Amino acid sequence: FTEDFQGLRAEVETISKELELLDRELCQLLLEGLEGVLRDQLALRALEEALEQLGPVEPLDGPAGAVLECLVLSSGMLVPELAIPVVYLLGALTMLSETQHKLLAEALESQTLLGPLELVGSLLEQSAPWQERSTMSLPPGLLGNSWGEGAPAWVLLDECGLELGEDTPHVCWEPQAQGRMCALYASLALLSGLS
Amino acid sequence: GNVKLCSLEEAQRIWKQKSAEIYPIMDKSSRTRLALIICNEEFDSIPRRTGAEVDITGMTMLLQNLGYSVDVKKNLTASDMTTELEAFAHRPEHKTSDSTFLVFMSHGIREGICGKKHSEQVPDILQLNAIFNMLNTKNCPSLKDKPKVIIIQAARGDSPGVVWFKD
Amino acid sequence: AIKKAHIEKDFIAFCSSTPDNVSWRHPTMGSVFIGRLIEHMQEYACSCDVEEIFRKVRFSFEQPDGRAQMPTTERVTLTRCFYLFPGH
Repeated sequence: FTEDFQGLRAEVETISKELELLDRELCQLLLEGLEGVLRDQLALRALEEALEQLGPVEPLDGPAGAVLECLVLSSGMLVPELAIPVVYLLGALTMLSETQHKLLAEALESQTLLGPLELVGSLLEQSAPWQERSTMSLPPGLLGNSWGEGAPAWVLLDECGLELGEDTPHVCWEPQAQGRMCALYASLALLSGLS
Repeated sequence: GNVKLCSLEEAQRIWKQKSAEIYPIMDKSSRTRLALIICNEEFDSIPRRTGAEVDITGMTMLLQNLGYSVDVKKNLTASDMTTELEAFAHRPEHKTSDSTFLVFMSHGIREGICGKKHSEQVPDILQLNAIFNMLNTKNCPSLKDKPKVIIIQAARGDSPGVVWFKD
Repeated sequence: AIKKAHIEKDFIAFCSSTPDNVSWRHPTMGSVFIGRLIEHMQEYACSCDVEEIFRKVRFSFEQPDGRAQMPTTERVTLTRCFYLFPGH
């Protein structure tokens, strides 16, 4: 496809559009599982090794088993119609730091995904092309009350590679933050579709 | 009450004749059935349904005599009825129920059911399949394998629906 | 343990009239469709299933009197017979 943000948006939403095969009951169970997985460095690696991008997977313990018990048949066989959307989510979580993983668990818990979901989305579309350093500035329409040092929307962008500012042009886009910003948007977009 | 209740002699007779082809009825001592009635009476640009209150009382009494808790919402738009339907689709008491009844009473055209803000220029229509996929197994797993009776009182066109033939 | 299931089944719709035709109501005694439905439901819910009760309501409208209306059963995905058990 395209290397733009609209080419990433179509790449991501094709994983969400057919994720409607997940029921409302399973969506909240997968959400309660991914919340505990994002709080454990070990459970995320244990879950990712179990999925492994044929054979039945053994049941796990803790939050890792909570997610895996939402994606297997009675015999333990992985359903490829639903396991691949999840392994695309984890493929976007390996590119994120553990600090961002915890702040996603706070967003999943207090129902605050839509806060920085569009903020990252608007920053990824106005920063085209990704190959150049550009001095941007978020509008007051995207938050502006939460903004500040140590804020959830601040730490999620600082851990990507962006040099943030409280005043002036608030955000400075660096091309090295491209990989983590696309993964941070993919994580927030897929989790919002599951919500 | 007004419903001629089924005798236990006959209730046993029907379940004995075709047990594997009847939806299982839960016990009255612990079931929590639900029924939703959405009736739009007065409209902002369409003639008011004069006398639509007797239909609300009649259906509510009928559903209560069958063992259903009736929730009635009046005068809503196509988007306002969607908020009350999805809130009705993940109610907690549906997992301890065995059936449900949905009654829709408003104006309507060939497309679907009209809302409060419905006009000729700007529609306000809640189509039929919008109601169906909103309480399907996906958005409402608590009613999987359970009867979902939807009753619709609304016009569907403008023709009288008659034809004259030789007698 | 996750199983596969049909996206929608066990549905049944009972419309007020046939397509392209109008329903009919009375400001004093309510609608003719709502009134006739309550009569048969209060009468045949102890012996007939819902799909057969709706068929009996259509039978009472076989003779067009006044504003002819013919109720229609649409989008039937009932796998079993829905028997209401009044009193149980």
